Amino acid sequence: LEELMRTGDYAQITNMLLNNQPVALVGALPFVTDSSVISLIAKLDATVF
Amino acid sequence: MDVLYSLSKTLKDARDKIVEGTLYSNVSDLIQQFNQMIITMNGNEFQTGGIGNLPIRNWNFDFGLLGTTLLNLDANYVETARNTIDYFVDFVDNVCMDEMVRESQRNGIAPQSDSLRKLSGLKFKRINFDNSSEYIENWNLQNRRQRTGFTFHKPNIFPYSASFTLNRSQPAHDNLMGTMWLNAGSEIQVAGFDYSCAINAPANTQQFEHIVQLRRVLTTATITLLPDAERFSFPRVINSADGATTWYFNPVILRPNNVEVEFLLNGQIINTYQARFGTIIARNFDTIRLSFQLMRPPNMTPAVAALFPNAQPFEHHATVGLTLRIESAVCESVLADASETMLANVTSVRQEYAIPVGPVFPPGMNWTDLITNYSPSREDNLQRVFTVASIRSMLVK
Amino acid sequence: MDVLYSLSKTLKDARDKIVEGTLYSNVSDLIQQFNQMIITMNGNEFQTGGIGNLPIRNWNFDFGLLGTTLLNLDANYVETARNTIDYFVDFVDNVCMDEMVRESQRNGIAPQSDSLRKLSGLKFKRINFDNSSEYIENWNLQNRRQRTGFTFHKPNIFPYSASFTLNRSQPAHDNLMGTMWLNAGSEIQVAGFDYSCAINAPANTQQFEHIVQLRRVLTTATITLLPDAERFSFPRVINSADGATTWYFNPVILRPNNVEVEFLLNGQIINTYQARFGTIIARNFDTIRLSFQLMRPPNMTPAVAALFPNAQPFEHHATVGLTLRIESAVCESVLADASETMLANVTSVRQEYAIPVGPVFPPGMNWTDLITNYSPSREDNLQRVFTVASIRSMLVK
Amino acid sequence: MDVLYSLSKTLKDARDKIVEGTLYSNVSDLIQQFNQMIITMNGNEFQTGGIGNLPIRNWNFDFGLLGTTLLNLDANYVETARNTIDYFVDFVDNVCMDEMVRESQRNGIAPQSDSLRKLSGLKFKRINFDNSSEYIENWNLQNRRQRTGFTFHKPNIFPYSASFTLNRSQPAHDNLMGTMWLNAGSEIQVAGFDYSCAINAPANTQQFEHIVQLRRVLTTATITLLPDAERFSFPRVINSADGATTWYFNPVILRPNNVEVEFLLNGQIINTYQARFGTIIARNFDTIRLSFQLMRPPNMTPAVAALFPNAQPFEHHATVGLTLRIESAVCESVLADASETMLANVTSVRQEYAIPVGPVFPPGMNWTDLITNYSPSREDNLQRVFTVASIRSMLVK
Amino acid sequence: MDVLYSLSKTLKDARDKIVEGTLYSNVSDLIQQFNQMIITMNGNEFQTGGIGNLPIRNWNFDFGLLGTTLLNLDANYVETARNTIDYFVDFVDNVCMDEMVRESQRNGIAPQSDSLRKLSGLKFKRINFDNSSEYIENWNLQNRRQRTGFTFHKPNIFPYSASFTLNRSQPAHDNLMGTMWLNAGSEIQVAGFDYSCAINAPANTQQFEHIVQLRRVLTTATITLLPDAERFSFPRVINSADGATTWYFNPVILRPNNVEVEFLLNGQIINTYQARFGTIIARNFDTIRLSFQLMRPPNMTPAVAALFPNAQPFEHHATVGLTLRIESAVCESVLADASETMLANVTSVRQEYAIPVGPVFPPGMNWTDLITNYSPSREDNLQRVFTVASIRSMLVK
Ligand SMILES: [Zn+2]
Ligand SMILES: [Zn+2]
Repeated sequence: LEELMRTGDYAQITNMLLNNQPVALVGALPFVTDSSVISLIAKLDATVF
Repeated sequence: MDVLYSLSKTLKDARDKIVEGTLYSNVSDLIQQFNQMIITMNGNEFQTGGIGNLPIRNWNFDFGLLGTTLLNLDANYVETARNTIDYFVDFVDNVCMDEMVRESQRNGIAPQSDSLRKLSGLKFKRINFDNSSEYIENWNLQNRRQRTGFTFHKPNIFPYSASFTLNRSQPAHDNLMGTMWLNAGSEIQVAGFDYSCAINAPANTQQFEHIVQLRRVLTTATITLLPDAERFSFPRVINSADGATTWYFNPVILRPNNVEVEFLLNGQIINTYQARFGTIIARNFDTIRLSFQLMRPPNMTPAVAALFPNAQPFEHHATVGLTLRIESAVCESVLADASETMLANVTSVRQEYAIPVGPVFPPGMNWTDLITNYSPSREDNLQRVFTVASIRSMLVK
Repeated sequence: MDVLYSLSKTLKDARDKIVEGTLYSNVSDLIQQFNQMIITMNGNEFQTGGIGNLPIRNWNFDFGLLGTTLLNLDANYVETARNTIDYFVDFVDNVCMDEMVRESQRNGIAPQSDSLRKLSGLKFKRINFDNSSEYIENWNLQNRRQRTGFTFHKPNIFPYSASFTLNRSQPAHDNLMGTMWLNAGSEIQVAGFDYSCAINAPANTQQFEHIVQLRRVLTTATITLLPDAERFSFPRVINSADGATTWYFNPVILRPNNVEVEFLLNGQIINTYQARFGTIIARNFDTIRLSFQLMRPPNMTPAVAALFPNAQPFEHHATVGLTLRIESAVCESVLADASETMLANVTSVRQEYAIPVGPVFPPGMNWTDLITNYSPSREDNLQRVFTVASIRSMLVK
Repeated sequence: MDVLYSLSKTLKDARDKIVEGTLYSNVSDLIQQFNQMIITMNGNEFQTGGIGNLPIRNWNFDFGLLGTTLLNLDANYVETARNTIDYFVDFVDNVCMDEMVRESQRNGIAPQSDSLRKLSGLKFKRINFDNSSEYIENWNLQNRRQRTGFTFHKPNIFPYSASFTLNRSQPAHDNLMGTMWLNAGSEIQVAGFDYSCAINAPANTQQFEHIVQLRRVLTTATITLLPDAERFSFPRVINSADGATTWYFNPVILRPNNVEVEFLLNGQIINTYQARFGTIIARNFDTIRLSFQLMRPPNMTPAVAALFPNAQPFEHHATVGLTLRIESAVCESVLADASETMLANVTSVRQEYAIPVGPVFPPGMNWTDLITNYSPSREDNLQRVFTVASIRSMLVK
Repeated sequence: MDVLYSLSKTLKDARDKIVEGTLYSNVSDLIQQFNQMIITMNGNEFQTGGIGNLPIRNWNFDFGLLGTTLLNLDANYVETARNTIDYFVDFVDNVCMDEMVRESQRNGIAPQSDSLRKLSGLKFKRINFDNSSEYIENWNLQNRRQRTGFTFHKPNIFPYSASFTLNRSQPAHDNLMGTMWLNAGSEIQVAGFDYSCAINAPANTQQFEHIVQLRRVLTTATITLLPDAERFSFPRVINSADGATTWYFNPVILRPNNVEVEFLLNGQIINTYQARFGTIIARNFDTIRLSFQLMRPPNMTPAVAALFPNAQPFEHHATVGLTLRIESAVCESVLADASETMLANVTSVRQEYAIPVGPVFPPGMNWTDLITNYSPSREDNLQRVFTVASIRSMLVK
């Protein structure tokens, strides 16, 4: 991540995300807890991105 | 297919223009092209092998793009790159080889492998570039249809053929008349012999002729034509036509008389040369016809007269000959020649991996057998296979 | 002239780098160059032909241009382009061919055709580009009056010459001494024969010598020198010097004694090799001198002794020989060789279009005749004509 | 070293892509690279020569840059440039030559000259660029240690060797049996002779064999194999093994029986061909073994029967032979061949400047001597020296 | 590879510099390095063995670091450490052994095992350090390209060879002349015998010569040369050359006359010594040539005269000899010698685990067979395998 922001994106990520491909992000980050059983059901974790 | 090409000039114009030293800007137009690739790739998976002693390695992708740290590259930049290229190298090899073995009668002019059938896919076309490699240059022009063309030194157009034809013979083989020859590669040697030295022949002249039909037309051929066939200028003991016995050939050489070489195309004389030895040009032909004569010497010193009596036994056999060599030529079809390694590359990869004989090519990719029955299917497969060998040689020799 | 060149690498580096797919920025530096041309052209009229069986197709100009958008290239982009290139292709062909026939005693080194005389014009100069094609690279360096240079595998420096010289002879031709040879292309074979096997010669040794004068200096030559002349190792019936009769040659071969090869330049020995067979280097020479001897064997087994009596008749003729082949060399003047198609291209275009014999070149562009009298005019015309053939082969083979 | 390379493709891709006309943009990526150089240089001082008849020359630097301004290129721009290039040309020449003579046992690989030892310096590395020149492409890969490779037409792998081996002989040399051959360059000719025509041999067959051990492995070889050894098909008077007398060879040729060619690698058969004449592929080998037989004809016409009596004297000597030519092949080590001028360039520069014999190379860079004892030191020095010759030929031929 | 090295000097310079007491600061620079490792490891699983009697032990990682706090190490600190080292020890052993058997004809110089192929990985190189162990010092320099070099004692360059050559013999073997020798390891003993004591020899002197060709060049050799070959100074009954009978050798020793030892390199004399016994230096050679003579004593006391009659039977056989021993030398290639345990380590591990014969090494790692056909593949594999043995011996003997 650091290596991205501190250097702007080329969308490499944009493409991988778009043709919806398996990918990871390294480093520190926020983080949000949630207890909504339902939530999971509305695959929220697939949003934000 | 064209896809494949790029993948290489990509790497060569890469593993070459990328060194510890050059300024970025000398590769800006290059870096770009490169990355573009990486993207399209990562994700999709590939299978190679699955035949004879050919390993089946599975290739998967996952790579980060390329920095830019201005003002000439720092060593550290290279290594983190070479490490990413060496996966593509060791890859492509395993890719070429896989489609460099499969053959197909019906449509054996197109992709066969589970590796390539996926490359011609559309989502990949986004790569093609710098098509200056003589072979691809010609692959394309062929898909649209037009005057293609290749360059060969000492081309390999003549299937090996070494034989004779006795026009006059008898059981004892003591008074023969005929021709013997060797057609092989780019060379022809032919001798006409007359044991009687034309003693009873009209005008004391015996006519000879040798015709060679090429399996493909050659254009713009530079040819050396010389009198005499050294190969048939020495004493020989030869098997008879029926294999039942052996005859004796004891040549004495005379200059070929009224030499005429014709380079014909579809029965028409395109070039004709009368007694011209040295370098001659044959611009377009599918057949060569060599006509020459043995003329009994009208005046003979005693030593000569003694070789040619009026009656048998004929112990010195009058012989006249010609030697013709195609130094260079252009052919619209791929051929083996004395400089290109294509045939050897294809043949070598198949031999090394114990690839089973297929339905198209003769066992061992035998050149004589191949050129003797150079069918459209063999040519399309040969061209595909030669083009791949040439793509491979840009990186792996 | 230099103009002409561009017109091609323009198209090749074009018909090659423009394919359904590729990223634009690999051609930005290219597209530009291209357009520039179109402009300069549009608004000009041209004429080709008007000689022998050569059409007289006429051409006009008025074309569009090209986008500078699109990250990647869409098929539609190509076709609307290929259609515009195919007019330049079919054009240039008709252009090369037109100036590839006209010869001029005077300034045969300059432009001739109504097509080209207009190209050297100044308003066209705004087009030159990428001159790395071995031939143009050399054209320029020459116009600037400087040291040229070329590459040839098995060059064609020796005009065909096959003859003999009898140093000792008599009417019966039963006790001759002399040499016979074949100089052709890049090869020389020479044999020295002495029917008497040096029986009455001082030190029982007969000296031989063969000198060959090149019409142009060859530098950096890699040469194969081998003992024996296979071509003159077999029985022959030959015409006498005056053509009045025929003599008999019945060779038996001995090793050439005291072999010395000298490569001279303007009378000076530049390289000399004493009995060294195999690969030798001759770095700069205009003459080759081969000296060798026949030495009567001082000790002979009965079978050998029987071949060489003290008195005539001499029935086995002692022969010693040498074979020399120039594998590669550099020449400051264009020459035909065993790999390049230039001579064949020029000769072929002239033959196909029934071009009449002109004032400079021998009938049929005959190589032997050309190299035998390689005048400055023939060389300047040959170079112009070879350079054009090479420009043409970048697009049309 | 890699340094050196650039200095050239710099100039070529320069003296070529820069002329009265063209748009800036097609060289923008080029101009830059160029300047970068000038800078690094200016101030630094050099020295070349000082060995044998080699001129010692000192050079300094202090030059202007380039108008990265203008759109087009006006004549005036060129001239003010060519004048600056012609100092680098005449320079590099004097540079190559200087390091193209020094040899060294220990580190025969690395640089030698006071000119180059300063180039490998770090502050100069700021210059590498476009390494598609077949030779550099291979120099690098050799440092990183990996499978390299080169392309050769009629290669030069066989040191000259012309001899014989008498397997059965006697003082009179009237009933011999053995083989004679010529190994040279890329060709082998070998003949097996039996004066008795296998009259007392088991199955009336005499076996022959010829083994040739290459000093380096050849891969992907395209080979021509033909029956008969023309070189040993004519009458000869030869010196005896001990040099005390001479014997007579009077051959009559029969077809070689049970021909088997084996291309071995470390004692293992990699390729084997049984009686296959024409074009064959040997994919990886360090040894060639040719086995062939003379089989007494079971059926003979009178003329033939007369040549082969049951008792001596044996006057016609039965001979069978083979001819093998390596048209092309790949070698991991540099070698001389029939097309490349490297050996000739190195040998020529040394000869022209009267360079004294050194500790590594044989006198005169003699190829036979070199390949016969092709030590690691000779190969490393040869490669360094060949790579430099190739860098030089990009500018000076 | 280099990776592997560290893993050890890590442990040695560890299991050595860590003892109950030592003041911390002797290891600060050490502790660090250590930890760094642990990190890189933990989390990656490993696999070894899988052939013959080689167990397939599996491994895992998850270890606490090492409190760099304390000023003086307390016993408790050690034990909690030794327990963590003993997993790496018992590990590395199982690692070395695994790659100390696998062999490859092609790239038999690089890593093979599923254990090591993963070590050369990039994420691991974060470890390398302190490469002073003679062997690694040399591994690198070789991977980098330069004059390597190892140190020996009574090296093992001569494959065992014990034989004779009879230059004059007859069925009864009662008047022989020839040489017999023993070449083995670093020693050569050769004797020249003449049953006739040069009675009929020119100048009453019989010349002898013994040539030994090394498979690798030895440099900086300290050699002992002594007159006489004790091994061939006693009575023997020997088998005849054809094995059909036995001959009697009854030597009487005389001083070798005109002794000349030449140490040649590629046919050139590098060092020559005339009759110099004791210690001599041969600085660079690939061949040793020993020439010596037997000179019949011109003056003989009765007792001596009685041994050498003018006529047979010859009952006392005059013999002269030499003994040469290479005490120490340097070789650019690994070799077995009289001090290093490498060959024995490799051979022993393979024997203990019943490792099957592979494609590279001779059965049992037989030294004579190995050095006799010391191919590049055997040398690369031997060096890899010797370097690993040396890494192992730093911890396990
Ligand atoms: Zn050739
Ligand atoms: Zn000791």
